[PDB]
Amino acid sequence: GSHMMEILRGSPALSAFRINKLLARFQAANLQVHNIYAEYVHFADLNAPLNDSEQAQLTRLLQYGPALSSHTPAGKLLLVTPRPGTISPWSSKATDIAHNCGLQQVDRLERGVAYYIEASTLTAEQWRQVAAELHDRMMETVFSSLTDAEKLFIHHQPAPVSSVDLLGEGRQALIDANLRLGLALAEDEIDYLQEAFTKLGRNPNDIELYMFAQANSEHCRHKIFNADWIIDGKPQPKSLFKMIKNTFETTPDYVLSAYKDNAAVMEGSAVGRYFADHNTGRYDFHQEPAHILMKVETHNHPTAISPWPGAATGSGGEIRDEGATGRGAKPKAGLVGFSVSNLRIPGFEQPWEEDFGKPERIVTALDIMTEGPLGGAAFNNEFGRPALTGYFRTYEEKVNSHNGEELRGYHKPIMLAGGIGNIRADHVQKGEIVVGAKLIVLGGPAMNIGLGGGAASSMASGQSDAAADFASVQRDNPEMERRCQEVIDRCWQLGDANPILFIHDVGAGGLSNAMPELVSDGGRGGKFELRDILSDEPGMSPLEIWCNESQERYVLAVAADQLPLFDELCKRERAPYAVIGDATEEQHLSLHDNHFDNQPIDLPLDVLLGKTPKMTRDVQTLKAKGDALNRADITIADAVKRVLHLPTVAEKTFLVTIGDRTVTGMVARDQMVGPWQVPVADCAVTTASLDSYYGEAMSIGERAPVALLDFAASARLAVGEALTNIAATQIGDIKRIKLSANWMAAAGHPGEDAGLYDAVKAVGEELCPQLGLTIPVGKDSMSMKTRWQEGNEQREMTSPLSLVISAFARVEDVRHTLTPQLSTEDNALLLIDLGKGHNALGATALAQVYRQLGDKPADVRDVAQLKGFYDAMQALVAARKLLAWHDRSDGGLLVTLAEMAFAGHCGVQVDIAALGDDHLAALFNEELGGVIQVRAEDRDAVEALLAQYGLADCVHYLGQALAGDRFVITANDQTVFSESRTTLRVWWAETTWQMQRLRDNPQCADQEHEAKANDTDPGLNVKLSFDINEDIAAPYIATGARPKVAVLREQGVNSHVEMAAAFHRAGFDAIDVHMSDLLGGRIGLGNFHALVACGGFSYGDVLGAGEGWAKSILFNHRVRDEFETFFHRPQTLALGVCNGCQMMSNLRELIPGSELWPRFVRNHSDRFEARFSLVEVTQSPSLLLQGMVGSQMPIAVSHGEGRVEVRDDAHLAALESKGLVALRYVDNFGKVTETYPANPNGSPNGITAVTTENGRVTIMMPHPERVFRTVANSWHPENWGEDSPWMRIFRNARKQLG
Ligand SMILES: Nc1ncnc2c1ncn2[C@@H]1O[C@H](COP(=O)(O)OP(=O)(O)O)[C@@H](O)[C@H]1O
Ligand SMILES: NC(=O)CC[C@H](N)C(=O)O
Ligand SMILES: [Mg+2]
Ligand SMILES: [Mg+2]
Ligand SMILES: [Mg+2]
Repeated sequence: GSHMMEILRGSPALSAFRINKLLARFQAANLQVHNIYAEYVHFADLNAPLNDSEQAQLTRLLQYGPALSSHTPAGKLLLVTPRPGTISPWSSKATDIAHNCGLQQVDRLERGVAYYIEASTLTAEQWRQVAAELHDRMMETVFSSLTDAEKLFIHHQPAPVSSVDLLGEGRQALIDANLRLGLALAEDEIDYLQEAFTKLGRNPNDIELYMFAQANSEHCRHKIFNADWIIDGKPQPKSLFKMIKNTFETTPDYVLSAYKDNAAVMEGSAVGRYFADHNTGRYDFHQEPAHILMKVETHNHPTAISPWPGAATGSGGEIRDEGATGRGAKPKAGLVGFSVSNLRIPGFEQPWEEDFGKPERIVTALDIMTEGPLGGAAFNNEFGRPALTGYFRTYEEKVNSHNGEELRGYHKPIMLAGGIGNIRADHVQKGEIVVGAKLIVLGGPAMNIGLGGGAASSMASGQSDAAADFASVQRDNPEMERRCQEVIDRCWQLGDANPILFIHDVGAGGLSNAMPELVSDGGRGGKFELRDILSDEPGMSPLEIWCNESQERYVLAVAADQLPLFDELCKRERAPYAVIGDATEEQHLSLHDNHFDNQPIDLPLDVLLGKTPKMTRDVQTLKAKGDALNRADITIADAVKRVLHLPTVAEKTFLVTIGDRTVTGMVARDQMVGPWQVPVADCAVTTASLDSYYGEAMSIGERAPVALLDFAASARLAVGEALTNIAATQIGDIKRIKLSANWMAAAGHPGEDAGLYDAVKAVGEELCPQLGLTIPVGKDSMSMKTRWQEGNEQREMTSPLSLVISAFARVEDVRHTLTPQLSTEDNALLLIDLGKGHNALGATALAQVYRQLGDKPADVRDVAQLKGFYDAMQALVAARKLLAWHDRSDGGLLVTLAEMAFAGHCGVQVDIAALGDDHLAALFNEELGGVIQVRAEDRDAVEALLAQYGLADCVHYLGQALAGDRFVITANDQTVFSESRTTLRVWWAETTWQMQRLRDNPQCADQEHEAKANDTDPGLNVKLSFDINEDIAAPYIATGARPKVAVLREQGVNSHVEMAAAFHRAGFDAIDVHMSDLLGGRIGLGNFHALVACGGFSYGDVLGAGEGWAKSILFNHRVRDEFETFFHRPQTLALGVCNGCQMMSNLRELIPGSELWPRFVRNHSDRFEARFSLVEVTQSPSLLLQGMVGSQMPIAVSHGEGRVEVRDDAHLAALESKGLVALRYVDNFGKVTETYPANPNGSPNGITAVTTENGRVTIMMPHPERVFRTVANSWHPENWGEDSPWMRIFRNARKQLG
């Protein structure tokens, strides 16, 4: 009923560098702005009053963030808020916090930014340009009063169903509805619906038509992939889908599920799966097969409109598909892909770049590469999966391709998200759905988001309208999805008692696709009640309820008798759920509305799900002639410089360190390699469990520009490069490697349809069967083109046919993986040239950087040799004969060699006289293959091994890696190219420099860049004060007496399992203690002598990282007392890591000896930092760091709010003089530092761990529990065994308890 809104003023919102960025942009647009100041403002919509104690609680909940200096407001107020009718994810999370702090009076919290602008003239026109700079027009609105925020909370009554009057108007009623609702129905679909509803004798409701329209969109139905074809006048025998399935028919080996779920599954390894038992709450290893699931998809349309949520929800949706595999499974690691047009970075424009214009209503390529990666990472970080491999291509050029001179590019981008997960053997096959099964929606209360995303993603970009653009603006709440994943995990961890009978993602078409798909897959019908669906928008129509594409939702069926167990599981995780229907024997779909007393849907399923006829595509081959590369302005030296400046080639740190690479404690090989943490790893590798060296690998291959000359060569190169990227990982049989094939095309663009067919046939009927590669999963995105008016003229930007191949494989031993990090021991560099001397230059980075396409591209030259290459590499890996590997891809041999020299921080001396007279072609061709490094004494044996696989004539001794800074390429006695390695490495870094500079704190960006120019940097290096191998806990463990540790987690924590496992190894019984367990009386801290607060994103860090977790404790007097009691005991030990460190810092008042502790706030860079950082252990009372003082070693860092902040210099000095600092960032020279990224977060005096006066409580931002295994350390000394130095923390805890 009646509500009231409270306004609570917040903290200053913008740091000085962001304030200056705005002032410079106003200056640059001739807007005389003299000053700008911004404060956060909070809006609390209340359903009943707060007493003084409750109000002070709310005020305290709304104190967070860096303590920037406050100003009295002056000048003109512009308030930026979410647009009315939308609810921010901030609101969802901040409101949860208020509820878990016992403020049930809060209906909703929302936040805005109040800007105060002091300006000169400014016409009201100039005031609109000011407002335009301060907000995102796709998600936010600008208001002139704080009281205008009342508009965000308006109560709306439910809108009724609308019927479409077929009986009273005939077919015209359907034609009109088609246009009005944007159904995009073909004529034969209108005929089908006309007849269906004629036969039923009643008018269709809007909801029924909309549901049908989204289900029959290209995006949902895959008509092109199921079409018959005629090509150059000849009917073809197979659909594209069937050509793909041919690879499964040929190679079924190791596959457990293909084309039957939203993920493929393959065999894994029998290992210890580590999780907490349902009955005891104790973490234990369960020895069993951990099979491997895989999936890759895209989110291309929405990302062109709103890239952050487009990227974020692309990850989100893919992660739902993984979790919804079989009867429930567990996402493990991600991959990420982007293809965009030229960046045209201001002040850093490159010579191949020309501005060709774009639609007004899509964003730029730069804006996609700025906001998009941050959204994808935001999801992966908050959900808690590491992101370990990826690609990033730029391409935008006017080229003479298959359809003559045209603009080819990515104005509509590729935004790709994928991953692998683990699954139990008895959960791979979907279960049957019993009649009477309860049909549940797990996850977030819905809103009117993304409505018609199925149809909207089935058409070209540009030339839209405002309403369809708003409907392309997605919304992500990763913490909601983590809560759901926890429920799914509890389910599958019940084994034979998993109550999930069937589960599926909620994606395109929303419930309208997902619920009918679910009952249909079980051979049932369903009857549903509209008003049982959770809603955050009471105004929605039945059509909006049923069809919206709100995020973080799953559908599942459970037996009625398992509902009480399901409800327990949900409530413990705080995962919202609703029973919304029942499965029926009758194959009918009914949706009832208790509010309006009527029946929005009443359809037989065969009517609803029936199909118009199959498509037939009758198309013609076009083939580009292609022109020899004009080398007039090309020199080797200039080409080097340009190629290292192509983003596709250039260093990718901007995309890498924004995303967590260590969550789970199972990451063995991330993108960053070696002591200088250079992002060149060719594939990702994870361990299968926390107790095994078996694992999983991921790689990507893609080569779209090649499809501008040769469709089939492009698809063969994508598969070949996926293989050459994975090949130095210990796999064995090539049939263990499984592919996802993701096809992006502008279907209908001249030449592309035939090209697509040819390319699918090239890999599905030919190459993959001949190699023994299965493609058990895949997807397609068939409208990769953008049209707009540029002056008086029509313009179009069409993508090349763009196949992205992801490769997945069970790994036999993760320890044996090679990287590009050159050794300088005596060595030989050998090139494996799978190009057989073809040395093609067409559609290379070289061609692109001189604005050309060239003549003939690379291609798979010899299938047997490609297989022999793989098998030879597997032989060399297993026999431990390789020091290094790096494959050849974008940028050619030149770039492979350069990148190895960068990773090894060394030089090379190579001769290319054997690779042909054309040195430009030898160095810049992008033929398959790469460079191995071997010990000099092994050269002859390695060459004989290669020869056994038929490769002798492709193998060429190049030379050696050498200490120092010289990169030298000779041919006989001539120097072909010679340059400082450091100069080349800096050039190769300039793209990430400029991206980080424009996106992050430019001071940090500059510091990181400039460090790369100092060749004397020794890289990460270790000094140990103790014996890493000495298990000081062993005598305790040998008694069999295992003390408990409370492994504490809140909603949104994601780092608890590996924390449990670290303590386990040290001899503890690790107990899963959720904050709901404490609030419910199921666990009491009095039964524990040790507690650990784990990492993650509790409440999505809304209201300050760790703050909602801590304030939930403080505001419940019972739980508050419990924690105080624990910390005031004389012998108890507690550890807070990352989110747990932040939480415990906010609980100071309960912890003795903590009065000098700092706060932890937004990093100085203004960016999430996923780093492998060097720290030193400093002298303090900390009992957990005993024996380790003076040690220096690297550790996993993964945080956005890790900066120590003190009240004033007095506080810093007091802390330091008390001697409570326990860890500090050091640079690679070993000195305490504040320079970035050696110190990733800007903490004064490098501080990143503190302890209490008694030593019994220690808090730290880095993650020792992610790196307690040597194998999980991105770089480490070669002589280490199983345990890293960090294992000593947990062993210290065990010894301390006695
Ligand atoms: N979009 C991205 N997100 C995350 N990591 C990425 C991304 N693009 C590239 N990377 C990573 O950066 C490194 C270099 O990428 P790239 O040069 O494209 O690989 P390659 O040439 O071996 O195919 C790799 O470790 C790759 O996984
Ligand atoms: N991994 C973590 O615990 C991170 C803590 C918090 N979400 C941050 O980013 O600062
Ligand atoms: Mg590369
Ligand atoms: Mg590579
Ligand atoms: Mg690549």
